[PDB]
Amino acid sequence: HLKCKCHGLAGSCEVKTCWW
Amino acid sequence: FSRQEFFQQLLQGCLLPTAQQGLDQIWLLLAICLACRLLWRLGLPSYLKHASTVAGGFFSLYHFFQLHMVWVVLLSLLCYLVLFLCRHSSHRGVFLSVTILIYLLMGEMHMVDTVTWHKMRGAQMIVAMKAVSLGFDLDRGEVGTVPSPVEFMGYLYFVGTIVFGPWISFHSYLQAVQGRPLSCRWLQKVARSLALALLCLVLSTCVGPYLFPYFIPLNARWLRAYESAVSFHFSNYFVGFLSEATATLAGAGFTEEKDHLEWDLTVSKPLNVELPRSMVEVVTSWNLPMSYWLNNYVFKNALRLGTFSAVLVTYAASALLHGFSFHLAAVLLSLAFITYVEHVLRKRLARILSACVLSKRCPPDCSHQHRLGLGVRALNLLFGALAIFHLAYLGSLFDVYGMAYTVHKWSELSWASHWVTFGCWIFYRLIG
Amino acid sequence: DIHMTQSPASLSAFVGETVTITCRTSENIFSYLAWYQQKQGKSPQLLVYNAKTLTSGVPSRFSGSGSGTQFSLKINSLQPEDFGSYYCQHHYGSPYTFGGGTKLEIK
Amino acid sequence: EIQLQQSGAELVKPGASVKMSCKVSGYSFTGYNMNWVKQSHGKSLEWIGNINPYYVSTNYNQKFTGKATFTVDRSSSTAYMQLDSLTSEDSAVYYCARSYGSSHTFAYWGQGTLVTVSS
Ligand SMILES: [Zn+2]
Repeated sequence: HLKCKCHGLAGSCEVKTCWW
Repeated sequence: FSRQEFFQQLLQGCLLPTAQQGLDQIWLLLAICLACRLLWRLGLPSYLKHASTVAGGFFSLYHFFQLHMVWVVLLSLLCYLVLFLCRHSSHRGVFLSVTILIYLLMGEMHMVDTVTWHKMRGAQMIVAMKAVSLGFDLDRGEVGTVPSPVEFMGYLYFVGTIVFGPWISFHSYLQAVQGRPLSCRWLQKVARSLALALLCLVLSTCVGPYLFPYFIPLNARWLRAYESAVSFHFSNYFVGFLSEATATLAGAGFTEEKDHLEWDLTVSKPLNVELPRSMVEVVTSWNLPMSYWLNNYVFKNALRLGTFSAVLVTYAASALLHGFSFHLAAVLLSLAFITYVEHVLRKRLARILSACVLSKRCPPDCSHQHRLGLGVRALNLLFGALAIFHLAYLGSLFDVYGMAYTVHKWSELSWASHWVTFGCWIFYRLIG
Repeated sequence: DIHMTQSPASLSAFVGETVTITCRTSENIFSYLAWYQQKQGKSPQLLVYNAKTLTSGVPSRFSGSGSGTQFSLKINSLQPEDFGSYYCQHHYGSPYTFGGGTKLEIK
Repeated sequence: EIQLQQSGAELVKPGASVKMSCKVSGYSFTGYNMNWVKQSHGKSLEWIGNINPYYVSTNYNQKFTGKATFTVDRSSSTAYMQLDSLTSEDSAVYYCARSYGSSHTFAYWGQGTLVTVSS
């Protein structure tokens, strides 16, 4: 399927990289 | 979903999309940082440089946070209003701190949606840290005069450290405005930090959550805990390396001493948090500028109330900088208790045994009897395993928010970390 | 730290003449440089701060200028109460260092 | 009409200790830093340090660390400075100087406490 992980400063979604 | 079936598509369908998305989302921030660096070399007036970085910060905040950047803009305007109204006082630190606290509290009291606040937590945390640090620097006497409007704004909106970048002191930003030659050491540091950021990103997103079944033939409630912990740790290392990449690309993050210029801004230390010696070392090496800010300002201000209350209010301010949200204050208070009990137990054992089992490696002048041997190395390995256990337990919350979710996670992990901390505290009570 | 080279170390003039004192800095201080005036025996007195901004009480004959690493203080129409010692002092950041001093004497 | 009334002269033997006082009067004592400035006999001024009277947090010059200690007494609103292990080179005049609000220039000075060490 698809899962989105979001990266950021101490836990935030400033940048997210989804993949299959 | 066989291991070979996972690996046949791993390379392409994971390593290429995530790296491409990272590049596609950070390329404009990097371009604006480089443009400000090159523009701060022509020798324009200072206020032109501050206006340039204000415009760059506006554009970066708009690019990342589409239109909700009005909250960061109002936070900056409010911080400047409070700094100007109390510019002649000696309380600047506490005034700016109470203002920041009231702002974050009124925000979390449904002033803005939960998703956008979770999105802008980092930007608002950096702006708050910068404003409070400038207030306390003016108070203590480490910054001479209060900055003009454009200097204060160009400080809060520094295009290098606005979105991801770490907290930098006002004088570090001023030295950045001065600018240094574009040597080969600078480009080496920027390129190496970008390479490590991309490596840690792809690790956190591809290899972290899928290492114990596939990368290791080993495999569970603790294997998944370690997987999630390592994935979150490497996501944070990616963020740290990218933040220092942008802060070195914009010009900041150098230490000029004895006319020797070393671009040596370090944000995180992956080898000290993954293979730890003690939880104090983990908290120190997790985020180095944030640890410096917390330690210096909060701890030095509140040490007058005893070391335990000092570290407790340090972690309280750390949880408040993020805005009060569960799974981020419970974790931080558990960290407070864990590091306190661990450092205390290490000191007690190093006293009763005169060995080198302190929470930090002993300086060469210590009168400890066991500088080396097997007991000291075995006990250090035991405490490192306990630190890894605590880290995995705490990071299990990031499986790949709701208080019920946290209680569920820790209950299915059987609360073992808090039991271990309480047992270590009872052991310290019985020894001393 | 920051070193404040100030010249001349001594200066002689008349009543009503025009004089100028320079305070060159070993680093960039963004126009953070104050000018004091210590008379013979008394404690100093702040005249100019931020290198341009006079204080409340100092006459209009004093006027600071300059920015970067080369600052100047121009005193026009020297009155008999303008003769003393002038120490430039940066307020960029701790530690604060004063200049060498300029003994302004009559002649 | 701010007036930073300061203590009298002093004449001590080497290696002893002195504790100057700068009794402030004219403003809220805990609202402005208290810079301490040392001036030799006809030489340039030197900045020793400053103590923030609101929360007692000193900031020493690296040269004068260990040689100077700032203590305040906000009950009577006087700031103190102590000199430890005086050498023959510390025969100078020491001023207390209030920081000019926003900037850290020294708007209001005391009058000086002539410290001389000999036998
Ligand atoms: Zn040791």
